[PDB]
Amino acid sequence: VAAFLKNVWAKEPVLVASFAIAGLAVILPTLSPYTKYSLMINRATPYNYPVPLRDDGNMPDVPSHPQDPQGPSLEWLKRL
Amino acid sequence: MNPIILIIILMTVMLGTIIVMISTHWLLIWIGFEMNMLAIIPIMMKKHNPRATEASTKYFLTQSTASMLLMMAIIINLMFSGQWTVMKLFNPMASMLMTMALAMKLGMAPFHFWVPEVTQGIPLSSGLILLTWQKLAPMSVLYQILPSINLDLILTLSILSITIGGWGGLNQTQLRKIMAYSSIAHMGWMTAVLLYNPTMTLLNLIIYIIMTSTMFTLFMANSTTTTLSLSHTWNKAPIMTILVLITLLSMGGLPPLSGFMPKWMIIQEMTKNDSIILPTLMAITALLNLYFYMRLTYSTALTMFPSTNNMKMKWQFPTTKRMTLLPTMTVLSTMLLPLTPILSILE
Amino acid sequence: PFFDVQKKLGVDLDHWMTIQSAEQPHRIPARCHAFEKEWIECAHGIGSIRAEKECKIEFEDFRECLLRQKTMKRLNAIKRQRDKLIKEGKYTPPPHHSGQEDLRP
Amino acid sequence: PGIVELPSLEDLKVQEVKVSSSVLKAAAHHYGAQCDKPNKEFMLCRWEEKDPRRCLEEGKLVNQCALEFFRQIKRHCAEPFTEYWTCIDYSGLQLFRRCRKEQAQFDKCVLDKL
Amino acid sequence: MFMINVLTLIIPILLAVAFLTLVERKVLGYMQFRKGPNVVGPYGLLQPIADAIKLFIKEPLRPATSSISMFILAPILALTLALTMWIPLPMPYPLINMNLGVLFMLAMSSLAVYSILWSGWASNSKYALIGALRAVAQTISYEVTLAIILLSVLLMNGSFTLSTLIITQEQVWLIFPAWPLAMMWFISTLAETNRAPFDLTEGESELVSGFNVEYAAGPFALFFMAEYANIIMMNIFTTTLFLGAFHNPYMPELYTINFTIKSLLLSITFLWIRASYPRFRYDQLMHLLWKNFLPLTLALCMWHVSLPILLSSIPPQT
Amino acid sequence: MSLVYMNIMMAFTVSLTGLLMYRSHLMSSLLCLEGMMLSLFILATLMILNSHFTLASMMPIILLVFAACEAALGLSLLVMVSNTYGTDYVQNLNLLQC
Amino acid sequence: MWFEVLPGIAVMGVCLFIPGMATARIHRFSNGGREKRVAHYSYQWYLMERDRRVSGVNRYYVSKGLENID
Amino acid sequence: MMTYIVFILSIIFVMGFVGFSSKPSPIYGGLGLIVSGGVGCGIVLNFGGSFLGLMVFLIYLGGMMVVFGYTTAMATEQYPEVWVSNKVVLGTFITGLLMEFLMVYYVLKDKEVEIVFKFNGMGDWVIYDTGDSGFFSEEAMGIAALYSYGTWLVIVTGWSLLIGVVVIMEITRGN
Amino acid sequence: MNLMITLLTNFTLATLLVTIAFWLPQLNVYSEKTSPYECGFDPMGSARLPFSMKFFLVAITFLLFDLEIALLLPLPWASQTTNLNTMLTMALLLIFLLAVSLAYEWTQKGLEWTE
Ligand SMILES: CCCCCCCCCCCCCCCCCC(=O)OC[C@H](COP(=O)([O-])OCC[N+](C)(C)C)OC(=O)CCCCCCCCCCCCCCCCC
Repeated sequence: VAAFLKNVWAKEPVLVASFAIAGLAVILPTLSPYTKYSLMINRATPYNYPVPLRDDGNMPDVPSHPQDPQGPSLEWLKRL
Repeated sequence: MNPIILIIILMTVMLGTIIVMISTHWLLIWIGFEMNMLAIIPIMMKKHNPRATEASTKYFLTQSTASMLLMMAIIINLMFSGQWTVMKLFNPMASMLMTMALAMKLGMAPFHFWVPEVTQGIPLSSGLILLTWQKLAPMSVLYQILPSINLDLILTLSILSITIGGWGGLNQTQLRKIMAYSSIAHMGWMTAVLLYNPTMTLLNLIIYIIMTSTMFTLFMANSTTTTLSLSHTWNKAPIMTILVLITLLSMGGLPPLSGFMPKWMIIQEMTKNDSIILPTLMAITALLNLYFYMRLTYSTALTMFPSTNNMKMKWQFPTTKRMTLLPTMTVLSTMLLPLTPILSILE
Repeated sequence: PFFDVQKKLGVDLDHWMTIQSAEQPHRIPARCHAFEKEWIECAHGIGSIRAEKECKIEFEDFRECLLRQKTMKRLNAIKRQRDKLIKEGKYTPPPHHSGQEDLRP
Repeated sequence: PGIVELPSLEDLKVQEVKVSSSVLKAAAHHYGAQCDKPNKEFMLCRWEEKDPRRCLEEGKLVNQCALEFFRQIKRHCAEPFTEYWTCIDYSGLQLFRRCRKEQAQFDKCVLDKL
Repeated sequence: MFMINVLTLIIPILLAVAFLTLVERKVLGYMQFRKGPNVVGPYGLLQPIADAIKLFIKEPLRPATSSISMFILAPILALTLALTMWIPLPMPYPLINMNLGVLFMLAMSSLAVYSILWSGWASNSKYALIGALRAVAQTISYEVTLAIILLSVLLMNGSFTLSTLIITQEQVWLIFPAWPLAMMWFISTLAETNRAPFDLTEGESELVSGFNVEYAAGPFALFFMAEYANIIMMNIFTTTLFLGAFHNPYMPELYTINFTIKSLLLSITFLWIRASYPRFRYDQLMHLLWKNFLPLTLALCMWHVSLPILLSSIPPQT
Repeated sequence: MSLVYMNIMMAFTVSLTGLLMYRSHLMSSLLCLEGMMLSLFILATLMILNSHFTLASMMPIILLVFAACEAALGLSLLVMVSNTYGTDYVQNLNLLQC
Repeated sequence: MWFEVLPGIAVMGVCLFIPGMATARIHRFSNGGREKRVAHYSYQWYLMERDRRVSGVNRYYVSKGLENID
Repeated sequence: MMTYIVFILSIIFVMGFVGFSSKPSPIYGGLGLIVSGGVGCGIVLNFGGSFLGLMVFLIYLGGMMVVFGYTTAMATEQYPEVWVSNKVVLGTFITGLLMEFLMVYYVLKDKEVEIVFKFNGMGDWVIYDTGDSGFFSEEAMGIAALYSYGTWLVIVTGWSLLIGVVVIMEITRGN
Repeated sequence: MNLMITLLTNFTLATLLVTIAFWLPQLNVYSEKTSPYECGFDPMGSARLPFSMKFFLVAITFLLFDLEIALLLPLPWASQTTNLNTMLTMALLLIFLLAVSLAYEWTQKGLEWTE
């Protein structure tokens, strides 16, 4: 496959470069470690209003104040 | 034509028809119709002839007008209804525009002014693909919106279609114009019963598709596009004359052949609604269709026309053409009467 | 032959867009979300003929929400009356309508 | 068909937080921190009632608590807040990036004195 | 007071066009080992005034065979279209703050060819027809590349606004992560404005003057100023896109000085380019842009699609 | 409904009467077809923008897209006539009558 | 010699300096010393209309602070 | 007569549509439709559709620049008519302008015309919203969810455009 | 509104220059200055003869590629979406469809010229 690659690199290097960039752009995001970081970065953007919920008295996760430790934090993007 | 490109084109037109079949959105219906258009267009231009270009131009212009009318009907339905579900329409004018669009797409009269030239200017396989596969998607759309269909409009279009198809078929010597006007007559017979029982419409569509495909396969097998060559087929093979006689007797409407199966039961679903004079008038125009069918049968099979001396060479070579499922479709087009209640599988 | 393969294979192709009251990106309601919800939930599964014969009031309210034409007739009538009463000369606009009003915030 | 039932103009007559956009943006984080309870009550009852004719008392309490918070800001840390909202208001896009020193001074003052 | 701002935007760019003609002739002489125009004024400062007055006291000379409607409509539309896309340029604060100024630039750049087509067809001649056909082929060549260049460069910006383009320069120039796209964009700006070696419309050796060969003085000067405003504005746009400078909200003098100097240097580089290379054939124009440019920019477009996902560097849309 | 809706639909039927009555040129009819689609696109976009239907905003442009996907086909159905006839007059297009 | 082009091109620099600077200076006049409030979406427009409705002079650039309330 | 800006732009739209619906010549029809598309894009921009208006602008400019190239290539007559070089072109143009002014006078007088459906004489701004959509535009997330929500639509659109390319290649082969 | 004012001012400045260029100087026309230019000789026929233009497919496929651009253009806002995998996969799919059309053009001799 080396002779064929040398031949196409000698004839038209633009096609070889374009196909190399296309293959890199295809196979690298499937091997990327920061794609899930992009997922939570997009998911953590506060576009609309975070409306509260009614209380039946049984909820261990949601807080009553924004500064309470209960609830999700955003420390991972602050450090990164 | 490249075989891979032709296979891709056929997969495109079947994909467009399937998209029209399976979608619950008006935009996807129109997208499937556009794909159907754009894939059937090069099928007619397989031979690169001026007749094919004229037929393609006429077909493209008529179907484009139909597509724009369909889009205006869809937008009116959206604006008066606020959604896109393929169900009953919420405006009479949207129903008008969609009915005119589907009549233009089908070729129903008085929008029949494009079917005979389009069928004549294209080869036999392209005519088969047109007259069979283009009559499935608009029938599905009319099946979906039959609550909103105006009764007087569809009945007037149906009776005009049958009368105009019979009167057109009375005065054509070419085989393809005969096929086009017979298709208009079958279209009127099929769409007259749409509002009473759409299963009858589906059954008549299936039988018409089987019979028309059988006849176009026989014409492809004999390689004949004229009445005189069809008469000359008697010397090449007698079996071809026997099958053309029995098939063209079947599409006439004679018992005990299969072509009497749909049309008779059309009356069985129109006398229940106390419509008496309309099936009688459509039976009279079916007799007119039977008259030009009888003239064609007199031409081909019942009288052996004089031949030429060249055909002796054709006696030394068997027919090497590929007849795609010819005996099965001939049998289904001839002797399907004793299995009449099988239409209940279409419910 | 409406071959509904969207329910046979369980794949959602175009049910996410076909209705105004569907799931929207970033949870943005349309101008007639509640009327759409009422018209769907009242006319669900009972047939189109019974839906037209029985659920006509909520569909009429939805159509009035969308087209707003009865409100246009109301505004036209009051504006023609206002123009007439100015033209004969027994009406004077208040300072609030004329512009010098000092709005709430 | 039906009739509308609109509230009287006397009930809607309530004093307002007569401030600007940049002043509201400068003290936005501290207002959202200190005054979360009436704002969240108003947002919840507005979301679950979907009727502004029945959603007036919580809006009144939100307005009163906001004006009380701004009065508490005015009593203790007036001049750093004036500098903060002035340099915020100078920017066209109301960017929080171009106001780091003023924000640091404001948060230090309001943490040390309140 | 928007009228004063509009006038101060539209008149000094016409003066810049005139002095661009001055320095064009001077520098173009100077690499050809000769002096430029320096007789009329001190170092030839009065050459553009003489050129402007001379073209406006000649005879318009309308042809008999020319359809007068598009013949009189083409140059005014050309000058307006070269003038009307200056507004979304941040300078450091643009005239009109459009959120989609890139789309406005693209659409008004697509409209700019119509003056060339109408001037080619309005005058009844073979040379104008050939010039119109070559302009059509030039548009075919450059549009399908230029749109993808602008999209792929803009993918790190986050939005179509030109005002937020000055924010992205605050750390590093975008010519460093997109230098190949910078080369593609420079060749595309060479091709669009109809400057050599991509002129192909106002040819001297191939045609006589091409699309305006039948255009006498008065209407002819409008095409001249339209093309020169086009090249100055295109170089300003390239400067803003790739070599954006440091912006301080308390002193716009720094950014005005910096982008003025950078755009002036880029226009000097354009003058340097335009007279060192032979003219390309227009059959090799789409034997290059449709053959060599397009696959490379497709690869770089998909690379810039998949790159912020790779590095977790999704830009904000606001 | 409104006023601009009336203007746009009247433009559509005006362009329809333009298409449905030929004037001996195919490409002029193609221009009238694209005008009918322009009225359709404008009506659909205005209807959506009045009704705040965000998720259906794909449908106008895609509609527009598909129109070009047939309109070029009409252009591709022109030069073939020009590859057989000298011009593209529709009164010369009457070979299919026998 | 070569540097003789350096006068004339400098004039073009002034012709590339007069427009844009003027806009900035115009932005320092109609907006009362501040920049023009760049409105890009509905909420920025709502805040600018809030300033217009609270200023009482029907000018958005007249910004009132915490001294306005008692 | 100020807040009727949408009405005025629609009237210029109908005027240009009547102008190019006479079918005088492909270049002049393209000019008339381009004026019509410009004021239609102005309508869409005046209704907040920046992206849709600019997209229809760019698409129409490209498409009928191609149409200009085609009519200057093949479909050309020796003496093209502008608008008055032939009788029926001017006749149908004046006819269409007369009907246009006919319902203009009908809608500015009684404020309610009845052509198929009923139509009012007020501007469309009365139906436009009183609410604010925050830090974003809704059509932008429409064309953004085009890629995420719109799976089948984008697949069939791309396949149809690819099929259009292969069909247009196959048609003009000759042999 | 300001866009309309800028458009009107630009059109006013444009159409004022040609009016100055036309009605100010003295006109003197005969039946040779208005003649078409054919390098000093009479024109052979008229310029309205149909050009045997050779890049018709290139113009049509420019149109088709511009519609590919129209599909690919709202991509930046899709960068803010939540479902990133479908976004990336189908942006790559559409770019690959563009490349497939271009490669089929390359192989089947479409980018070259007729005659
Ligand atoms: C904008 C900022 C300033 C820009 C520079 C401005 C100053 C310099 C200007 C120079 C003169 C320009 C005008 C004259 C030339 C005009 C013609 C022209 O440009 O033709 C284009 C020429 C034409 O080539 P050609 O003319 O040689 O064509 C011959 C073709 N064959 C060999 C097949 C016979 O080049 C191209 O088309 C290539 C496009 C640009 C390539 C850029 C590559 C960047 C790096 C990619 C990756 C490399 C690493 C390897 C892969 C790694 C993968 C991980």
